Amino acid sequence: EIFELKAELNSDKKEKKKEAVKKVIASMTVGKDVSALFPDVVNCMQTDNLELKKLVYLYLMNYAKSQPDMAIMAVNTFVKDCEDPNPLIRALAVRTMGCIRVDKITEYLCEPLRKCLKDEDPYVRKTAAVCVAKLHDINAQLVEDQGFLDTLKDLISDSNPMVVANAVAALSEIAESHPSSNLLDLNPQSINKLLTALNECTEWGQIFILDCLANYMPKDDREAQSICERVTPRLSHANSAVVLSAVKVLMKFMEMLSKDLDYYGTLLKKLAPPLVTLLSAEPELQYVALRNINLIVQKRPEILKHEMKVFFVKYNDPIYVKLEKLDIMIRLASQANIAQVLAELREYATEVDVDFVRKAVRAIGRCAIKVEQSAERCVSTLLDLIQTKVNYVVQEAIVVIKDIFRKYPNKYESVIATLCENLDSLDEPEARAAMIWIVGEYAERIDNADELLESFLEGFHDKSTQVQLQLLTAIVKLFLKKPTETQELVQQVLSLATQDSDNPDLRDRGYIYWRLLSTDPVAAKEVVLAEKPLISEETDLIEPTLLDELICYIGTLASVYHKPPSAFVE
Amino acid sequence: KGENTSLLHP
Amino acid sequence: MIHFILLFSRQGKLRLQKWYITLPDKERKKITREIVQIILSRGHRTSSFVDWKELKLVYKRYASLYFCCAIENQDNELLTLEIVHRYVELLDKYFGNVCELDIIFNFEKAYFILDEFIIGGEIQETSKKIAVKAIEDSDMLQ
Amino acid sequence: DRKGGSYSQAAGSDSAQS
Amino acid sequence: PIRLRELIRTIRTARTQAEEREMIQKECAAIRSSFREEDNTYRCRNVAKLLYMHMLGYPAHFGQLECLKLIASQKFTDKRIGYLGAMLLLDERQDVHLLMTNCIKNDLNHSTQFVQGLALCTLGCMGSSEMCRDLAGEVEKLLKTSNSYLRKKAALCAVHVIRKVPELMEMFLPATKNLLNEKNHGVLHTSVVLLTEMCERSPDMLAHFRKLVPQLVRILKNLIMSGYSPEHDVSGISDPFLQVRILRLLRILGRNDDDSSEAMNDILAQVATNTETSKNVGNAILYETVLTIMDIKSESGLRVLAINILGRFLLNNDKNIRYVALTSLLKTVQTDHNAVQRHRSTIVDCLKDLDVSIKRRAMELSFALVNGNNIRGMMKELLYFLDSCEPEFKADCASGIFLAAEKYAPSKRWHIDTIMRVLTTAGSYVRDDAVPNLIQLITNSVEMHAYTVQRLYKAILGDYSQQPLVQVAAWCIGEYGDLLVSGQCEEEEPIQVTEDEVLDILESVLISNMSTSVTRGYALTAIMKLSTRFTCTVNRIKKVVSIYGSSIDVELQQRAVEYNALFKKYDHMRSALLERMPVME
Amino acid sequence: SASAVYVLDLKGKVLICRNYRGDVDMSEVEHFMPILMEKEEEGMLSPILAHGGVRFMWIKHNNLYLVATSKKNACVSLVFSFLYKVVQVFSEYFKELEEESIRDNFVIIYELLDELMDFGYPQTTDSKILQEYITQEAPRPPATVTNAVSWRSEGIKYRKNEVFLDVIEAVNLLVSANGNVLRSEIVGSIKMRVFLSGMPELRLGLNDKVLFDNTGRGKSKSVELEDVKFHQCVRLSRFENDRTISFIPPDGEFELMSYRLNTHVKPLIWIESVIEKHSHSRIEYMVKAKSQFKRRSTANNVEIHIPVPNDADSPKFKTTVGSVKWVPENSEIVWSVKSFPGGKEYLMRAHFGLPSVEAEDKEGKPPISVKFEIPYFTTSGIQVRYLKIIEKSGYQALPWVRYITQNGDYQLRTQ
Repeated sequence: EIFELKAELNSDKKEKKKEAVKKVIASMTVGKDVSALFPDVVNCMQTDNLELKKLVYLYLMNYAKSQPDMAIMAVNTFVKDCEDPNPLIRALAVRTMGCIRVDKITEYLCEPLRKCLKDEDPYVRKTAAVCVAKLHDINAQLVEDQGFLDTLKDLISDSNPMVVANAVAALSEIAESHPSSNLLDLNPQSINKLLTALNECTEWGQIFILDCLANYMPKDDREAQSICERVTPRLSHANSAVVLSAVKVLMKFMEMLSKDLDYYGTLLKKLAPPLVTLLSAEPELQYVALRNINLIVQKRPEILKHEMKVFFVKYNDPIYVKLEKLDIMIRLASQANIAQVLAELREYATEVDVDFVRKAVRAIGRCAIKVEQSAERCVSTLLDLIQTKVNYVVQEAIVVIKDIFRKYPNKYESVIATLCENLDSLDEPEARAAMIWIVGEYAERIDNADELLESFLEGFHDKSTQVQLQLLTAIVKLFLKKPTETQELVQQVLSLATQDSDNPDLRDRGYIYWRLLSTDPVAAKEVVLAEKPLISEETDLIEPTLLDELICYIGTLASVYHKPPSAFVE
Repeated sequence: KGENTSLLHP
Repeated sequence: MIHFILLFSRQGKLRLQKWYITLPDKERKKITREIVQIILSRGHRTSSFVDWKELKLVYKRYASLYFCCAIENQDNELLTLEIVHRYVELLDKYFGNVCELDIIFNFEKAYFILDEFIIGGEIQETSKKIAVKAIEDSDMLQ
Repeated sequence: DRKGGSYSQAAGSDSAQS
Repeated sequence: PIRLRELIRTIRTARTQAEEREMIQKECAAIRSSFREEDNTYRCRNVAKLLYMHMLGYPAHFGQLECLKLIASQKFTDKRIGYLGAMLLLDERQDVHLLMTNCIKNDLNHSTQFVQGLALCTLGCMGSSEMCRDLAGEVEKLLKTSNSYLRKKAALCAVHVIRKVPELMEMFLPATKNLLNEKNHGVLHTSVVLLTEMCERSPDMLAHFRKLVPQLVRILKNLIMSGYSPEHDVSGISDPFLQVRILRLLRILGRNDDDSSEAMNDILAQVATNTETSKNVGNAILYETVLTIMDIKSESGLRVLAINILGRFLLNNDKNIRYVALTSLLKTVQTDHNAVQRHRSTIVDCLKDLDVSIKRRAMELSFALVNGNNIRGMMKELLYFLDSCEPEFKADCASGIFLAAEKYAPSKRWHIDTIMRVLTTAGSYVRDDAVPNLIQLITNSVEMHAYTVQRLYKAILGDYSQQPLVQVAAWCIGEYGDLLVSGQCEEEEPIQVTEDEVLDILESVLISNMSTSVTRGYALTAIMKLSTRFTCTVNRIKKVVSIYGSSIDVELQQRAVEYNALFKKYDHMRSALLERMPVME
Repeated sequence: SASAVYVLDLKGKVLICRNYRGDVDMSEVEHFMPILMEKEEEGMLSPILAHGGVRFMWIKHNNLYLVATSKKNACVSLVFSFLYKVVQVFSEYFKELEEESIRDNFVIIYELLDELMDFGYPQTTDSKILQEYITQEAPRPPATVTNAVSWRSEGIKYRKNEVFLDVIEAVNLLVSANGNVLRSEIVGSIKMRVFLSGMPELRLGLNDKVLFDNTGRGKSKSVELEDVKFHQCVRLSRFENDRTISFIPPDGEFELMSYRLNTHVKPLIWIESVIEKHSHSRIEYMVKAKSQFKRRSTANNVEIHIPVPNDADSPKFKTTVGSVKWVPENSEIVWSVKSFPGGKEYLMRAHFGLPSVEAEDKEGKPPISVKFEIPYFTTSGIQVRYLKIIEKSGYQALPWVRYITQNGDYQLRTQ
C-alpha cells in the first residue's frame, strides 16, 4: 500500500507516477493521511504533465502546514514554474504560492509575486493580485515591505476589467483588515473609472466594483445623482448578489440624497420591482433577501408600502422563509391591508407547525396592539382561535387577550364573559398568569370572579412565583373592588402567601398587601387598584445609529444575523 | 458490513 | 422488573423494542431516542451503567447492534447483565449464528422468544434449555 | 411538431417604427 | 400477500429518508386496503408488515381493529399475530384493549398451552386497571394448577395484577400457600417473586411470609451445595437467578427482626465465603448478599465481611464492578458509617474517574459521607470538584455543597462564606429554587449581616447576569440596607456604600435586558423598601417608580403603579407597611 | 467570504472539500452534521450554520450539502451566488448530481474548484469558458475570460444560423379557501437557444408597454412586466437609456429576459373542491374543474391534485373526463387529464372509507394544486416584434420562438 505507492512514485514511468498521484489524491479525498508521502512526492514534482503538476501543487498546499520543514524543497520548483510560458501554469503557481501557509515560504515568494504583479495576461494579473492579497492577509508587514499596495492601486486604473475588479477586491480586503491608516479611497475620477468598467465587468467583478462604492461617501448632489443613475442599470441584473449590492449602494447613497429632488423618488420607484424580483429568488437567498428588506424597511418604509401580496407565506415555503414572511408582514402591516393580514394570520393559524402557529398568533397580537382600528378584528380572531379547541391556539389567544387588556382594556369588557369560561383548566404559566391578571384587573364584568379564583387558590403556594404573585394581586384587587364576597378569600390568600409562602419577593408582596389591608382598606383601592398609565410597548425598530451602520453593511453575515459586524466576528 | 458477525461469536 | 428493553444498532437503528411500562407513543419515541443518544454518546469505559431518569440504564452490546435495559434501583446491577447475556445466548441457540441481518428478518421470532422468556420485565424461565424447548414446541405447532 | 407551442419565425425589428 | 421478509428487504433497499417514508406509506395503504375487505388468508403477513412499520416509526392507528379481529380467531399463527399486536401497539391508554377482555377470557380457558400461555403473557405485559379487575379470578384459578410450564405464567400474572391493583393481593394469600417445595426452578422462582412482591406491597403478610424463612434457607443451602447443573448453570454459578431471588428475599425478610436475621445469618455467612466472584454472576451474587446483610440486622462479623467485600470490589478496575461498589457504599451510608469512612480516599478518587456513572457515584458517596467533623475538610474538596466538574455535575455539586452547608455547616460565618462562594462560582448553575432557601437562611441569621451585606454589595456591582446570585444580593440589600451602609444619610468619607451606588445598581438591574421578570421584581421590591429603610437617597426613587409603572409586563406595570401611588399619596404610610418580614424555619 | 467551500453527503461524509483562505480548520465540517441534526430536531435548522465564531453556510443539493464554511463577516449573498454558480457548473459538466459523480470526476473536480475561485473570491464562472480550459478527458486560459465579452465566445462556426426561442409563461394563482385569489402573478421567461456562426449581437424587440408608450404606439396590446431582468450578455446601459435590448447571444440555451408582473385576469383553470368527509365513515370528493382559458387553447397534461385523507383507503373515483389515480406515497388524488380543451367542465365524485380508529394527530390541509400546461397560448398578450441579429461577416439568420403556457404556483387553498 504505502510502500507500493512510494515505490511507484519513485519510478521513472509516467503512467505509474500518474497512477500513484491519482491513488494519493483519492486516499486524501477519502480521508487518508497522505502527508507522510509528501517528501517522496517532492522529488516527483517537476513534471511536464499539467495534470500531475496540479495534483502535486494541491498535495503541497494541503501538506504544507502539516510538514512545513518538507516544504522547503519546493521553493525552487515554484520559482521555476512562475516563469512558465503557459498562462495556466503561471496562474496555478501564483495560486499555490499564496495558498501555502508557510512563514518562510512567502518570504522567498516576494520576488515571484513582484514579477507576476506586472503580468500582461488578465488571468495572470488576477492571480498575482490574489497572491498579493493572500500574502498581505498572512503577513501584512511583508506585503507593506514588498510595496504591493501601489501595484494593487494602479491595477484598478488599467485594462483587464476582470483583473481590475480582482485588484480592487484585493485592495478592499487589505484595507478591510487594515486599521484604516493610509486607506485606498479614490477621488471622483476613480469612481467614474470604476463605473465605466462596471458595465464591462463580469458577474464576479460587478460585486467587487460595487463594494468599493459602498465605502465611498458622496458629498455633492450631482455626484450622488450620477452614482444613483449608474447603479440604476445594476437593478436589471440576473445576479442576486449584484442586485443586492446595487440596492445596498443605492440605500447608502440615499442617505446624502435630497428628498426634494426627483432622484430619490425615481430610486424608490425602481427599488420596489427589485425587491419583488428578489422576493421570488431561491430559498437559500430568500432569507438573505428578507433580511435585507427588513434592514432597509426601517430606513425607507414607504418603498415597500404596496408590497403586501408577495409577503404572504407560500405553502411550499420553508420554516425560515415563512418566519421571514410573517416578520415582513408584521413590520409592513397597515390599516389598508389589515383584512389581508388578518386572513393570512387566520390561514396561518390552521397550519400543523406549533412554532408557526405561535408566530402567527404573536404577529396577529402585535398587529392588533399596534393598530387600534383592528382591535375588534383582533379580539374576534383571538376568540375564534380559543374556540378552535387547540391547546397551543387557546394559550396564544389567552396571551393575546391578556396583552390587549393591559394595552386597550377600555373596550375589553365584552370578552371577560367569553374568557371567563374558555377552558381555563390549562396549566400553561403564560396563559394561566394572563387569565389571572385579566380576572383581577377586569373583576367587574364577571359575577363569579371569586369562584373562578377559588379553583386557582388550591395550589397557590406551589404553583409558581410569578403565578403566585399574579393570583395574590388578583385576590387583592377583588377584595378592594368587592370585599363582601372576597373578605375570606383575601385573608386566605394572605395567610397562604404570608405563612406558607417561603418566596422572598412573594413573601414581601404578601406582607405589604396584608399591611395595606390592615392599615387602610379604603386607601387600598386608591393604592392597589389604581388607574395605571398607558403601557409603553417595546419598539421593534432598531436604533438609528445601528440602522445607518447596517445600511453600509448590506449582504454581509451581520445583516442576516441582525447584529453589528464587530459583534459577530471572532 | 458488521451485521453478519455473530453477536457473541460462539 | 425491567421497565423497557430495546435492541439498537450502532448506527442508531432499533432492531428490537419491548417496554413493560405503558407510555405515550410520542413519549416512548422520545425516551428511545434519548436512550440511543446516551448509548451512542457513551464510551467503552463507562462501566455500561447509566443512571438516567432514576433508571439503571445498562448498555452492553457484544456486537455492532447494542442492547439496553431499564430496571428500578432495587436489585444488583450484575443481575441485569447476567439476564441480558442469558437471553443473548438463548437467542443464539434458538437461531444459530445470530447476526444483525437475521434479527431483522426474525423480528417476530425474537419477539416471541422475549415474551416466552421474560414477561412483565421479570424473569420467567431461569433455565436455558426449558425455554428453548418450549419455544421449539410452540414453533412446531404451526 | 413539438409540445408547448410550435416554433414560429421572428422578425428583425419593428418595421412600423422606422 | 406481501411477506415480512420482502417488506424488510424493500425497507433496507431505501436510502433516502423520504423514499423510505414513501415506501412505508405505500405498504400501510396496501395493508389498510387489504384489511378493509376483511381479508383472513394473508392476515399474518399484513400484521407482520404493520408491526414492522410501527417499529420503524410509522403510524398504526388504522391497524387496531385487525389485531382485535385476529385475536378472536382460531389459527395459531393468527392468534400469535394478534397477541403480538396487542402487546406492542395495544396499551392501557390506547383504549382498544377493552374489547380484548372478552377474547382474553375466552382464551383463558383454552385447552392449548401455547394459546393460554400467550394470552397470559399478553395480559401480564399489557396489564390494565379494568382488565385485571375482570381477569383477577382467572389468574387466581391458574395459580393453583400443577402445570410447571404454566405455574410461572400464573405467578407472573398474579404479580402483574398485584402491581397494577394493590387491593387484589388479598385474594392471592391462600393461593401461594404451601408452594415452597416446587422441584422446577421456574416454579420456585415464580413463587419466590410472588412472595417478595406480596411482602413489599403490604407488611401484613410479612409475619405470614416470615414463617417460611427456614424453608428458604434450606432451599438456598441445597442450591449452594449443588454447584453444578446442566440447567441454570452459567459461568460456574448454578441457578444464579434463584440465588439472587433468595438473597433478595433474605434481605427483605426479617429486616427489622432478630429471629429472621439469625436464621439466615448462617446462610449469608456461607454464601459470603462459598461463592466465587471471578465471573459477573458471582460478583452480582456477592453484591446482593452484602446488600442483604447491610439491610438486615446481621451480626458484626457479617457486617465486617460485607465491608471488606465492598472495599475489595471498589479497587476492581472494572467499570461495572466500581459502579456496584459505589452503589453499595452509598446504600450503606447510614449503616456502617464509621466503616465507610475508611474509603474516603477511594470516594475522592472516584470523583476524578473517567466514568460518568463512576464519577456520579463517587460524588454521591462523598456527599452522603459528609459529617460534622469532615464537613470543613470536605468543603475544599467539594468546592474544587464543583469548580472543575462537568456541566451536568456543576449544578449538582453546587446543590450538594449548599445542602451540606445548610445541614452540617460548622458555623454561620463559614456557611455564609461557602454559600457566597458557591453563588459567585456557580453562576448560572445555581438552581432558582435554591434562591428562596438562601433568602430564608439569610433572614434567619441575624448576627452576620454587615459582612454578608458588604459581600453581597461587592458581588452585585461586579456582575449582575447571575439570576440566583443577583436575586440573593437584591434580597440581602432589601433586608439590610440599614446595615450595609452606616451614616450614609448625607455626604461623608469615602466608604464601600455611599447610598447612591445601590440605587444605581438596582436601576440598572431593573432596566437591564438580563432580567427574567423575577429578579426585576425583587429589585423593585428592594428599591421600594429602601425608601423607608434608607433615608439618604430620597425623592429620587419615586420618579423611577412612576416611570417604571408603565412597564410592558402586566405584573411589573401594576407593581410600578402601586409603588408610585404609595410614594405620591402614602408617603407617611410608606414606613407603616415596611416592617421586616418574620423569620421562620 | 467563505473560508472553504466543501461538498458534503447524505450521511455527513464530505464528498470533496477545497479550502480557499485557510483561516478555518477543516475539522469544523464534522461538527456541521450534529449542528444540522440538532437544528432539524428543534426547528432551528437554517442554511447558514454557525459553529462558534465561524459560520458554515450550507445549501441543500441533490445528494450532498454544499457547506461553505466562513469565518469573518463575508458576503452571504456573494457566498450564495458562488454556490449557485458552482452547482450550475457541476450540472453542466456532470449530468448527475450525486455521490456517483462526486467520486468519479475528482481529478477534474479539484482543478475546476481551484480555477473557479482563489482566496475566497470567485474568478471563473462561465460553464463554456471553464470547459474550454479544464476538461475531464491543459492549454492556456481562453481570451474570452480576459476580454470584455465573456458570454459570447468568438470564432464559433456553424453550418446554419438557427436560434430556438421559448416564450415560457408561468401562471401562479394563490386562491384561498374562501374562493378568492390572493397571489395571482405571472412570470415571463424569454429563453433562446442561439446556435449560429460567430458572435452576433442580438437586438431584442417586443411589444413592451414602456417601449410602445415611448414610441407613441401605446394603443395596442402591450405586455407591461413589473420586473424585467436582463441576461448577463444583455447590456443594461441600452435598456436604461432607451429600452434597447442589445447584447451578444450566448452559444447555446440561455435566458435573455424574464418578465415578472402581477396578473389581474381570471384563472386559466377554475377548480372547485367539495369535501363530503363523514365522521370516520366515508369521504366525498366533489371536485369540479372549469376551463377559464380560451377554447382554442388546450391544456395538455392537466393534473389537478386533490389531497385525499392520509388514512383514507378503498377509494372510488366517479369522474367524467380525465383519469383519476390515487398515489399512496403522495397521499392525494390527482385528476390527470391528457388533453384539457379550453372551456371544458370536468366533474369528479370521490368516495372512500376511513378507519374506525381516529388519528392521533392532525395532518393539516395542504392546498390543491393543478399542473395545467397549455402551449401556444399567450395569456399576457406580449408579442415579440423583432430580433436584431447582426454579424460582422454578414449572414441571414432564421431565429425561431415558441410560446408555452403552464401552471406555476397555481395552488388553491383547501376548505
